[PDB]
Amino acid sequence: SGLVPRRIKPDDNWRWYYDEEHDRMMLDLANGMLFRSRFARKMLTPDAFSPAGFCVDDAALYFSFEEKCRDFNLSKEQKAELVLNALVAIRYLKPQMPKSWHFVSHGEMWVPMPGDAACVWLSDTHEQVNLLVVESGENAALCLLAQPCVVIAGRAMQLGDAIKIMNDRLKPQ
Repeated sequence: SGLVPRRIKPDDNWRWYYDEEHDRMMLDLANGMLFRSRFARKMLTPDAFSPAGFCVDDAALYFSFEEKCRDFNLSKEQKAELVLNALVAIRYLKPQMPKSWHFVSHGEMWVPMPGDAACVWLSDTHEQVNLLVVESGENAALCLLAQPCVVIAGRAMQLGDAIKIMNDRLKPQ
């Protein structure tokens, strides 16, 4: 969905809010720009529905992920959009169900860390898919799509969409 209208530096007037109309978690960038995340009400914890200030912790996350994504094959709007979706996922996303079936297994499990660039390959086409790890567990990592788009299991996904993936399916880029 992205940044509306086509800068971006966190300040104390940044504010998280859920938007009943677009049914999307959002961020007010306090300068006329608004961010519309990928995440609708059905995907958000109850913290999401009371507005909040972007805090130092949120700022640290923004700056860390922004450095992590600086070298991706993505426009600047796309990089900001992926990083901001990452902050929304970390902060407000309900825990997701681990996926694996549609992905090539590598036998052992690589353990990703937050910020890592990661890849899966689809079982049929062996098409490489680029991902941003946003949080990691002992067996699976919550990831966002770090490409403009991809089709998996016939469903379409866009840049910033969330998917949890078993670690044995994941490799570093």
